[PDB]
Amino acid sequence: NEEVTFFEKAKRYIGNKHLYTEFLKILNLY
Amino acid sequence: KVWKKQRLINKKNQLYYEPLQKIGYQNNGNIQIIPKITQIDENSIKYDFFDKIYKSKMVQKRKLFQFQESLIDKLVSN
Amino acid sequence: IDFENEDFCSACNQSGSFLCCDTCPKSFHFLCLDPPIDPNNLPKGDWHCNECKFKIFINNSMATLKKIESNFIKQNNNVKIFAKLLFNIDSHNPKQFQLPNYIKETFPAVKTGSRGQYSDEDENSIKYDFFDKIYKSKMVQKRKLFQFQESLIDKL
Amino acid sequence: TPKISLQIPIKLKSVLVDDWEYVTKDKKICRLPADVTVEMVLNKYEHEVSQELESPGSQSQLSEYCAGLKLYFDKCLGNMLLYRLERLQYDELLKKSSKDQKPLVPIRIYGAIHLLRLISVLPELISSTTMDLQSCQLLIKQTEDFLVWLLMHVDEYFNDKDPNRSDDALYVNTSSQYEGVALGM
Amino acid sequence: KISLQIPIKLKSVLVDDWEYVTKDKKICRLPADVTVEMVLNKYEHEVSQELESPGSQSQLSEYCAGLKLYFDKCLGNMLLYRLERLQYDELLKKSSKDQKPLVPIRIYGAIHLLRLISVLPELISSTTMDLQSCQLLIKQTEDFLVWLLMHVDEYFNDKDPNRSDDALYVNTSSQYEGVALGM
Ligand SMILES: [Zn+2]
Ligand SMILES: [Zn+2]
Repeated sequence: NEEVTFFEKAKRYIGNKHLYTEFLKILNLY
Repeated sequence: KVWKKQRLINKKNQLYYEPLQKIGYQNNGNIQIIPKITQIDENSIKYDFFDKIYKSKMVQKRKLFQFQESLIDKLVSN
Repeated sequence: IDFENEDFCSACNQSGSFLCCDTCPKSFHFLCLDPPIDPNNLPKGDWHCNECKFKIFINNSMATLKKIESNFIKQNNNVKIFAKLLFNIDSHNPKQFQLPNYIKETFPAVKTGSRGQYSDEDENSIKYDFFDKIYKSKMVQKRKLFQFQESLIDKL
Repeated sequence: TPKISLQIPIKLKSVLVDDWEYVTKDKKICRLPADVTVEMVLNKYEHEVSQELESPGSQSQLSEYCAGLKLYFDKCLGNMLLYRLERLQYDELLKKSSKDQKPLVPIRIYGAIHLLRLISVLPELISSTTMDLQSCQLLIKQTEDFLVWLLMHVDEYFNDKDPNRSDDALYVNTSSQYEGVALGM
Repeated sequence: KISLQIPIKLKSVLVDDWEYVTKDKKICRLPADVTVEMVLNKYEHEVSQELESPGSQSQLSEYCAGLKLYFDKCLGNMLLYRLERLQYDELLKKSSKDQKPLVPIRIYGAIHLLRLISVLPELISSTTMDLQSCQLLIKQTEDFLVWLLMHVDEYFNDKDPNRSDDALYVNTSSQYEGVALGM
């Protein structure tokens, strides 16, 4: 319900695509 | 322990794999994110993150629950 | 050059009234197809089994093979675990149900032969979080009930 | 790719040998339709397990595997699941459904014994495919726990209680039709 | 020309070693815990039980003995970087002092054997061997390489000399770097 909103908020706030990719790589490593 | 990151073996010998199962594959810290290197997508990362934190949450909570209830039966034992 | 026709219906490896392909040597029954075709509803022109259809569809190129199997496993992205098994039946040939030998090694009370006969001797994520949190709420209430069960036994 | 093995309970293997010996010697065939088709069986299964697994990945996997077994069972019926004898039942009902203005989907007629057939077909079907180690291992483990739950409830649908009643024991003896056209009349 | 196939994991091991002895200024920890003699003895003693025919065993033993002799005779000549020749000189000194000659197979580990292997094709193509004998040597070396790749997790760990201890590499002081490189 709200976690979809969390991931969309992160995708919006990062603003870029390479930065969002690096963010997803950090999340995968964890 | 040490690295989860390989070296870049180019020369067009770097072969990719797209696993047929999405929500459990581990394979390395050596992924590549698509819309040996594992090809993974944002949806599987989402699911894996949420799954890991949810199950770790509930496991640590049941551990504290069992510890505290054992504490109560040990203290009322006196 | 015309090849020879195999007199056995490899679906059960038994002879009878059957028909064969124009490029493949082995023959099969009328009703042994999918869909099972009538003895009189013969197809118009040249008919092949899964094998020669596979051959003239692939253009004997592994590139086309992996291409259509890739966009196929991308088609079935909702059942992705079963996609590799799914792609095989649209080109595999039917044959009667025979469980492998690994199963019946437990009982000597059964006898078989070459006859094949037996004789007696997205909103998806929202729904998943829905289920996750409802079950965790269930179990946390039932775990405070666990400790309260311990306390009520302590009321002894 | 690998050489995989699926730990199946021996009692259900005995039930399968009994199925084939009921359909081979006296050649009694199952009834169409069944009690409640494999759609209803898998729906019961997913209704039981979905309310007891917490994480979202596990339940996504469960839904995906149930749907996948559903469709794979409906496709592979006429190719490798049913025997040479009830092929006539299959083709006659297929011509019926072709006259019925829409194609037949076998998920609406058959029952659990065909699901057991597919479960026993699964191991070598997987071993003959190029699926990797972890993926095929997850799949065989899923099907393992599934037929374990099957073992949990062999009473409801597999054990034929009141066998003397023809409508309750889904095994029906054929008339002269398939006794003839089975072995070549 | 001769061609040898090395697994890419061992190629990355060699590139890592080239990175350490060069702009990280690290040397190896000597005497190693697993030396060349120990690796080759374990390999031969494990493989000699594999194939039955006596000819395979004769060829295996001859290859291992020749590899030992050749590493002994080649290490100081061609197998050392420029930073690691002061270490070689100090070992030579502390050996000659104790009236004992230096025997490199009982000191140096598996990374120097890997260096020798990698450089073998040029040394082979510089001699006047047969062609059958070159291909026999290359076959034996490729078999040794696959055996060693099966054990790579046992001889080539990463342990950060700077962090805990007993890694396969050690840091050098500024006196060692001053006398070794800039002298
Ligand atoms: Zn046939
Ligand atoms: Zn054909």
